[PDB]
Amino acid sequence: QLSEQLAELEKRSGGRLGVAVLDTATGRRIAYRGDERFPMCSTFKALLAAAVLARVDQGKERLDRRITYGKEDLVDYSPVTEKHVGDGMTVAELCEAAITLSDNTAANLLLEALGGPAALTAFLRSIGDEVTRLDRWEPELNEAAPGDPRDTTTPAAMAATLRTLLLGDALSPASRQQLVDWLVANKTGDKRLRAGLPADDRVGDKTGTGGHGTTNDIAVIWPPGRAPIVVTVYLTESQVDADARDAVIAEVGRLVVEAFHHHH
Repeated sequence: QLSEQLAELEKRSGGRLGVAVLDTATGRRIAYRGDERFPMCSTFKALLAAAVLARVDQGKERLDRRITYGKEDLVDYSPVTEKHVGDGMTVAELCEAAITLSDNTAANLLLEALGGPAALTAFLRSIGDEVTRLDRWEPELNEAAPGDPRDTTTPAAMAATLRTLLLGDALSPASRQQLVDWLVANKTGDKRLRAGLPADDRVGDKTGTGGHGTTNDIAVIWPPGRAPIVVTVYLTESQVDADARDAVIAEVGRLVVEAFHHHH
């Protein structure tokens, strides 16, 4: 029934909607266009931070390492990094900025430290994701052109990847907890999935926004006394404006909650 509801929601959006819901109590999932490719936009930054933490786990990186950069490195929408050109930022501060405020320069600096989009893709292949790929840097990766496989995931692949990073064994337990803490502290998602969820739910999420009417949100949700649920939402080619697209994702959140509380 949830699929039916999502198809109706997709129709009124004028675009293409992809959703996966993964219940970690059972490992079972529900998906709508779960195996279709969608542009990630900034949702990749959750994966970037995971790859950085994997390097920390391996003794190849430190969260307190200082990264220095100049004004020449700044790209558009860099609300945190534009303030620290003089003093630089630590790897941890960059991860925090990339995840919780979607800072673009922070993501590029971390990509540089990691070894680039191919290194991120290689990390994803190493944990079992054969689908997700990063190809470009900020801000170009947000093009979101239909039919372009660059910088894409699928809702199901992303949900499984979040599950193994945040709840599985891909990262050390300390690194897993750190990644959770960053996502739970996200500041950019109040009008998206979070807007459709009960107040007593603990939520970590990462948003994305791009060209071709693209609005995304990926989340892990901890309902009270319950195993967490992973929800990925990708909306692209949508004809409605940015605020309306936010409301589409909020409605996915509401529909998912309804499905888990009334056996849909």
